[PDB]
Amino acid sequence: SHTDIKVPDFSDYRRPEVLDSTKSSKESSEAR
Amino acid sequence: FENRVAEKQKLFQEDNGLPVHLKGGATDNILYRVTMTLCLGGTLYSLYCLGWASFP
Amino acid sequence: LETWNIGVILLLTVMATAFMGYVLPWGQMSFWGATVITNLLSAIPYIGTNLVEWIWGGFSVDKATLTRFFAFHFILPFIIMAIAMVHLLFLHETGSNNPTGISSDVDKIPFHPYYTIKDILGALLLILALMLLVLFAPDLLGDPDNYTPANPLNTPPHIKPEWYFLFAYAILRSIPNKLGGVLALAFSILILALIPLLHTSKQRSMMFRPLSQCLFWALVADLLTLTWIGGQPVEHPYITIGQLASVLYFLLILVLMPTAGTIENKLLKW
Amino acid sequence: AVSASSRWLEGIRKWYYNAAGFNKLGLMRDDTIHENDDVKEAIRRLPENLYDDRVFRIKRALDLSMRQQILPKEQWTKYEEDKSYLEPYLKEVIRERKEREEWAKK
Amino acid sequence: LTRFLGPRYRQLARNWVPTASLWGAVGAVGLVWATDWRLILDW
Amino acid sequence: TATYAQALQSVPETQVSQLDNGLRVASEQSSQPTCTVGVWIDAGSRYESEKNNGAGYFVEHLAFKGTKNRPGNALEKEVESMGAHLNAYSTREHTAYYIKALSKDLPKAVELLADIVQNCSLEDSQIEKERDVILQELQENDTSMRDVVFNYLHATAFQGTPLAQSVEGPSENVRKLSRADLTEYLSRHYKAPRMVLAAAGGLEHRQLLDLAQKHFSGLSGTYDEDAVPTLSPCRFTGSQICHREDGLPLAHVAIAVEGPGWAHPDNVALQVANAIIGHYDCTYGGGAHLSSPLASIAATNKLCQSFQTFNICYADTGLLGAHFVCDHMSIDDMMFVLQGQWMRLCTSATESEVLRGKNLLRNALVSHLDGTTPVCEDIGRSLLTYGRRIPLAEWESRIAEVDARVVREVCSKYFYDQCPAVAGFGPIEQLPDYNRIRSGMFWLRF
Amino acid sequence: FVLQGQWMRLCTSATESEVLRGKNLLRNALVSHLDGTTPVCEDIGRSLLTYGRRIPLAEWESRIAEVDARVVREVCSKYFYDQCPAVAGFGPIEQLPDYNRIRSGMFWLRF
Amino acid sequence: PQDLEFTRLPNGLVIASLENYAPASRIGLFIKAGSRYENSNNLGTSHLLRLASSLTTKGASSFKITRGIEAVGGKLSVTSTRENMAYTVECLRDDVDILMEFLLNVTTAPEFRRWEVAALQPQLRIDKAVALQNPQAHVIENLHAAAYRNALANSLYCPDYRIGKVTPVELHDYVQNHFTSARMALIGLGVSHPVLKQVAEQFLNIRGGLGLSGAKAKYHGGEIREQNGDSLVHAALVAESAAIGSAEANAFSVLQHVLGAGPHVKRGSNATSSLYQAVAKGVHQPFDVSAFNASYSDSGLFGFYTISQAASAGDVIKAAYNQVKTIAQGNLSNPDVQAAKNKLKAGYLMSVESSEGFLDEVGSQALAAGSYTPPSTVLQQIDAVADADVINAAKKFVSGRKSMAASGNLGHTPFIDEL
Amino acid sequence: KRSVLCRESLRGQAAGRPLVASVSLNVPASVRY
Amino acid sequence: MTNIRKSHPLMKIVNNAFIDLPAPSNISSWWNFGSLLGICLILQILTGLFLAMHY
Amino acid sequence: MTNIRKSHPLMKIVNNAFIDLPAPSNISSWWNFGSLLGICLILQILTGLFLAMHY
Ligand code: HEM
Ligand code: HEM
Repeated sequence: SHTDIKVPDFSDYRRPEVLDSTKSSKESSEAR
Repeated sequence: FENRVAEKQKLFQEDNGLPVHLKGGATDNILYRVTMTLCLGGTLYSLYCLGWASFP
Repeated sequence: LETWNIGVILLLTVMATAFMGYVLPWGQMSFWGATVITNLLSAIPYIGTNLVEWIWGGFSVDKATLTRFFAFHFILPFIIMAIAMVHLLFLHETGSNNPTGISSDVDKIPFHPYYTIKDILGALLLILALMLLVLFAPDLLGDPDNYTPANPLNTPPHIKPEWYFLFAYAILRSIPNKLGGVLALAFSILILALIPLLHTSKQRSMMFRPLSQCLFWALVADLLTLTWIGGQPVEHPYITIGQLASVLYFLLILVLMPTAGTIENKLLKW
Repeated sequence: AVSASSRWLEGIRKWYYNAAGFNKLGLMRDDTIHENDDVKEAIRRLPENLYDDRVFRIKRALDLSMRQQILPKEQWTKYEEDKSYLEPYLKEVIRERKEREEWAKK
Repeated sequence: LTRFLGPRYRQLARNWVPTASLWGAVGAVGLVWATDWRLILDW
Repeated sequence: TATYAQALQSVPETQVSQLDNGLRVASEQSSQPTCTVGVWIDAGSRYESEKNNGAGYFVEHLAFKGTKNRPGNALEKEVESMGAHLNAYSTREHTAYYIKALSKDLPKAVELLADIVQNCSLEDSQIEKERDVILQELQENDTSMRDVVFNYLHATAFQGTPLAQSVEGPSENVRKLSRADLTEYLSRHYKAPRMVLAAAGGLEHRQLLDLAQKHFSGLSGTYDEDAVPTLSPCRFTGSQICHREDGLPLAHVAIAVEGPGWAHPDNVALQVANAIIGHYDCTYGGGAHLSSPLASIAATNKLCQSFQTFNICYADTGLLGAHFVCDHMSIDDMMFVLQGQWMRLCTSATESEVLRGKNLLRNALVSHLDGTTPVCEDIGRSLLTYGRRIPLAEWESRIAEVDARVVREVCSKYFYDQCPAVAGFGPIEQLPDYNRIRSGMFWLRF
Repeated sequence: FVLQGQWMRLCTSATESEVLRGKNLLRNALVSHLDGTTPVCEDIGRSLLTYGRRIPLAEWESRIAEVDARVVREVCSKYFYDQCPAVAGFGPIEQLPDYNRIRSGMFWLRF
Repeated sequence: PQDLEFTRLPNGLVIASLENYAPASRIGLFIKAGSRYENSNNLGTSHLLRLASSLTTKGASSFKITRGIEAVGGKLSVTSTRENMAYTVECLRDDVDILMEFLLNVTTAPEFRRWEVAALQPQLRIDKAVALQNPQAHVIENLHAAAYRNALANSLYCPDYRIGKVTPVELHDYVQNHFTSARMALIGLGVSHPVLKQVAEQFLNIRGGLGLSGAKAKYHGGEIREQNGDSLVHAALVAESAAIGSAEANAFSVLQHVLGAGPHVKRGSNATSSLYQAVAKGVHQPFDVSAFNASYSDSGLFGFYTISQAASAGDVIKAAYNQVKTIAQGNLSNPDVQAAKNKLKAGYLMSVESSEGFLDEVGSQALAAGSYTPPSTVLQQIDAVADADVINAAKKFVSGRKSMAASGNLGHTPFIDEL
Repeated sequence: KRSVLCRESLRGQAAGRPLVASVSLNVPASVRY
Repeated sequence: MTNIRKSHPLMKIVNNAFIDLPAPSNISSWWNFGSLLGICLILQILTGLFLAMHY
Repeated sequence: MTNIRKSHPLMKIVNNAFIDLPAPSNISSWWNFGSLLGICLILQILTGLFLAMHY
């Protein structure tokens, strides 16, 4: 149930700074 | 009367890494900034007056 | 407190209303009364002067001012009704205090059964007074006899506000300085909102405290005394009196009563 | 140094109570207090006897007020009988709150 | 009155001045547009 | 006589030591009866790929059910008859297996542990027996709002990252999971340097270092490559996940703002901050008089059932916030007080308030360390987390630098104008709209 | 509110249906009580000091039979309409209606 | 470095101390009032007492108390036992003094004010509700009231009907009779004994004999059964154990462990647990069983605990019995007793490997014995148990008045005559 | 409430000195054996 | 509730501050000035609107 | 509650019909006419009072 549920891909919806899968959003997040 | 120098000694000896002119609280801080503000402003105002008086 | 602060606003709003309506008819008393009150605002040092001129819509009180008062007189009362209801709202959250000064929760009554007749009866007497006045002595209470169309060079040497505003005019007179008089005029009325903070006794009810019952009455009679001054030539006799009445009023409110409170509390051992 | 003045004050205090409505009413002096947040808590702290008493007293009192009738001369509250029963309770409530402020302050 | 005053409170006051200080500046700006001082305009 | 400070400096220092392969040895001595020896491996959930999302967690069910040396129930029998306890815990960053045991039992203790880590006899039967069990645990974890919600938090503040996966892992990855896959997992991540062999109590470091035997050393490039995949940043996302079930009696809400890695000066100052807000339950004896407002309000107004602030610390990520359970009709009021407590904290902290939290910290951080098991986990985990230091006496110092202005400026980085991570398992009908919780993190009014 | 309401409705708005059902209820009430020896004995004893020496049992049905919705309406309005109540409570009576409210409930302007 | 240091005073209150190395010190005054000290008319009073620790007292107002400990980051925990009532107090080395003065007010100067005690009341329900969430508590409670008649049969939580009825003179009385000198034992984990004593001497001298509550013990076999709607069923089967700190007892403990099934391995199944094996074989897939062992001053309770599903209740329940009968028939090999023993020994040591643990252990001993028995000695005693001894004890459960408590769907739960 | 379906739950009570010891504290609260 | 006119309409409930409200027993004649206060506000208004119908 | 500005003043609570109230999600642009309707009444009003300041 809860374990099965997982977030829908937000890459298209998501901002460019947070778009990357393997890197930090902290040093990219503030500008957004 | 009172006699609570002992409380203040402790307050001021407290190792908070603060300079004596601030070691005493928040008021120390406002007093400081007020003083500093008035001085700088005044100094600015004085320079204006001199620039003004330099001319005929 | 919250109910008190609305009241106060109420009081002052009506006060504005009454001041502009009386000017609508544009008669000698009205004409001048507006000038001298409005101008009394020009006491303020930096702005005043500019500001008196904005309120008037020009340099004097010609048409421009006259239509303004008509519009604000009209719209104040509607705004005030909203206030009244807001006032009622707050009061409904703690109910009506009593002569004893203690909670009555242990004694509570139907408002419908009892207080609807009381209120209707109250009306009955209220109307009575309003028709008694209006039918038998229409002008009696309306001091001003100036049914004279306003002539801007002409002046009734005896210029004064109505009975409601009579106290305000008197307060201004006791101070030599203009500005000092405007502050003290505002403080007359505006001093109301202090009284909460002034309260010193443990009995919110004056009912059990003689001494305040005496100074309460005196203030009322000082208030009557002041109203009298209002229709008085501004000469020595009245000046000297008003001045001590204006100090008495602020003493009664600011200093006497509050102390009396304490005293009574201490005599009761409270 | 109060022997004569205070003595007059003691006599005066009885007069003050007599002057005060509560003694005339027959209700206790303690009961008369402006019901605010501290009184309120004190109030709540009262025993059934003390506390139900204050309810009847005020009941009997607001009844009289409603009818504009005074109680008989024989049944009135005498100054010499100053039950300051709220006082004890009321003090602490304040005491607690004054502290609270001290702890909050520092 | 007395209860409000405290040794502890100072940080809030300091913080308030900036927000308060920032707020104060806005009024001058707000007043100035309405006021239209020639000197203010000159500034 | 003796005074806090003194005691502090007098505490037995931790000895960190290394084997040839990187096996880390630590230990704190007391010459006491019981001992808790432990192997704190640091290959967690966050290294798992979508498939092996629950890999590690699966290994943990097999850890104690056989070694090629010690078959079917030979591990348990051994532990038991000694009177030793054996526990396995797994995190999103750290797997760990430890033994509690008489100090004289190190000999066969440390052997066992070592054995466990390396040889795990895992037959098809045990794999298919564990599956069923896991699938049944999963079902039972769905019965816990707090666990359901905290997972959610992670998933939404980590949306689009390896870190957002349940440690329990995906339902069907348990079904599917290839038997070959647990091997590669272990093989690639159990290779020290990762691992640390820690211990506390009555032992002599010398012997623990001497006593420890490494079955194998993961020099491996894959072992490095496997590590290499690990340690990448996980994108921070402020989203909410709202799973409403009016069927349930209460409401669980976990609200978070992303935070610092494991090591950071800001990271102790935070703690001191949460000391202040605190944590609260239906059964706290202080209720109305408790010195943290959320608690007092809560206590006073029957606002909530239980609430705790947390600081979840990961290498590249951190979850910060609190968590409150509260009736359907009180979700918003507790949100309001909480967030309110945050903002008040980064603008109006007072030295008094930060000094009380400070001291709370010390205690929380000394008292935890009471007992052998405790110390061992601090030493083990401390080494993969913070590296090979044992900041224990430093703490008081660092904790000491705390100032009301320090606390204020550090709190403002993380909470103020930042975008929250909120998840709930309704009655969430009254849960604040994301924008409302957002504007809660800046101060116009309220 | 509901009760007094019921009263009023009764003396202005009774419908034959409604009265006919109550009618029948009465019969039963009045027959079933008389089941058993004790019950019959009390009716007979008490009946004699009450109603004098009659035993109106079979009459009843007749009397009960004369019942009409108009009969019931006129008979109820003698005793409940415009008449002053006798009200006692044993509080929480804090919400119990003011005597004048109860009173005005016995006549129909509105409510 | 320095070992503890007991000291019985003229009053009869014990006190110990261990200046440890580490930063955290913890006092804890253990008063001898358990639940067993209330009567039919006084039940539920300790409970409320336990929850009323932060109320105003003679020298410190509920506000100062709470805010004060918060000030410094301290914790105040009261531990209540059917026999005892530990009042714990943690804090930082430097702050013991501020804290101690708190512990002393709370315990010797309580002022239960009608208004304060009254607002608590409702807390009792909230507390009872949260602890009755674990079947273990209601069953385990049901057990004690079935198995006893009078004293230990009293439960730790206040009876539903009593809640609001807990009156302030009740609290005052309970403190007065039970919170006294002879029944007390101070215990410090980071304090000076010299300074501890002084304080003890100054603040803990109050008179009060035992049993003004009605002390006495007695065992009575009985069964309390609570029907539910829950799939799972829990039941306890228990016979008069041996008493506290006596040989028989000790034997029981060792026996307990030969069957005792408290997993020592996460996700791991016991190979060692006989009960589990035997039960297991005759039982279904999902089931949980554990041995139970309780020991008090004047009586004990030994036997097991089961968690089966509706239809399996009996099968498991008997299964477990049968196996414990085996040991009573004599069937028990040396190899298993020694394992047991070592299991026990390891446990007791880990029990005391923590401050909190140690502090409890010590106080505990001070209320029973009157002094601190060191670990080693402890360890020796447990070892002295004979392989036979164990059997013999076991013989006693099978041949000792039964007393059971269960919860859930009881279609398939054996009664007394069933087994 | 926590589901007790599998072989995992063994809970049974029996300690050395303490037996069924209930503790109530402001900081914390619980039930042991 | 059913057919309790007052709380049926929500609006009409708001009017039960007049009818059902807790009002103290004892109460000098002084308090009638609240009500009259409103009375006057309503009279001025009706009057005003007619005068301002020919002013 | 303590210091929850909104419910503190009773008056201020009444205003939380704007801020906290349940609002449907889906909702055409058409609804914005209610609010707009009220902006229009306020506009008209201020304007009117200034016009009727010189009419
Ligand atoms: C537009 C003028 C006003 C109207 C129509 C009005 C009306 C009312 C009415 C009908 C009542 C209830 C009965 C009573 O206590 O007399 C009342 C009570 C009250 N009014 Fe006014 N009022 C007005 C002005 C004011 C002013 C100017 C203030 C104070 C600044 C005020 C403060 C109060 C207070 C404090 C009470 C409650 C007293 C109590 O019963 O304890 N009122 N008002
Ligand atoms: C309590 C609020 C109000 C008060 C105190 C008040 C008072 C007055 C007074 C004192 C006058 C001067 C009349 C004279 O002596 O000749 C007046 C005139 C006037 N008022 Fe009112 N008024 C109020 C509300 C209103 C309202 C609501 C309206 C319109 C709806 C209105 C319309 C007028 C008009 C048209 C006149 C001018 C003609 C005349 O003298 O009668 N007033 N008002």
